[PDB]
Amino acid sequence: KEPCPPENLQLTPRALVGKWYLRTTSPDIFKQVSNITAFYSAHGNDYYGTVTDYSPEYGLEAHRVNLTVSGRTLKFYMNDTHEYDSEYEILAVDKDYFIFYGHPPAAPSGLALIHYRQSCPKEDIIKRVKKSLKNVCLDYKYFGNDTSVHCRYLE
Ligand SMILES: *[C@@H]1O[C@H](CO)[C@@H](O)[C@H](O)[C@H]1NC(C)=O
Ligand SMILES: *[C@@H]1O[C@H](CO)[C@@H](O)[C@H](O)[C@H]1NC(C)=O
Ligand SMILES: *[C@@H]1O[C@H](CO)[C@@H](O)[C@H](O)[C@H]1NC(C)=O
Ligand SMILES: [Zn+2]
Ligand SMILES: [Zn+2]
Ligand SMILES: [Zn+2]
Repeated sequence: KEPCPPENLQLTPRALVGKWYLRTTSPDIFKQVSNITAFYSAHGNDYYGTVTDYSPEYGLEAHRVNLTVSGRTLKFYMNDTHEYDSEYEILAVDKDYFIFYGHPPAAPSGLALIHYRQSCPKEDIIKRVKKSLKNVCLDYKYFGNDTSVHCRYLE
């Protein structure tokens, strides 16, 4: 129902800018959605962006999203479904990845989402991810990966 964050961590400006691949989550949401790709342009400490994401039934759908940042959390809102909307606590930041925990409609119990800079990361990265997850009461064990985009290091 809850992890154990860094004592602060906070964030940094323009840190979530650019393009990320959401390939690992706990719980695994990858039966429902797949090939999640997300581009972020930074309006100050906030950001707007688009989240492209293939469903089983329907095609490659995008979503308009805005992140209203405020310390070590942010309000994720998407103008479309309003289903993954929630305050999200940043749990780790890095060059190649960042991790967020939150309690959307979809996973009120709690949802952890790992974004990656590259669609298939090298094993170096995955290990730092491992580290970060442990540092905050979590493990790759309970994290499901998006197989729909093969990556050997996410197996
Ligand atoms: C994932 O999206 C990218 C967007 O260009 C595309 O190249 C790739 O083939 C996609 N695969 C899907 C929709 O599963
Ligand atoms: C994000 O979108 C919501 C949608 O209602 C809005 O209330 C909020 O002020 C927006 N923040 C911006 C524009 O960064
Ligand atoms: C996700 O990938 C990691 C390796 O990167 C692995 O340890 C983990 O068990 C995988 N989870 C599933 C269920 O795919
Ligand atoms: Zn919580
Ligand atoms: Zn979608
Ligand atoms: Zn493989």
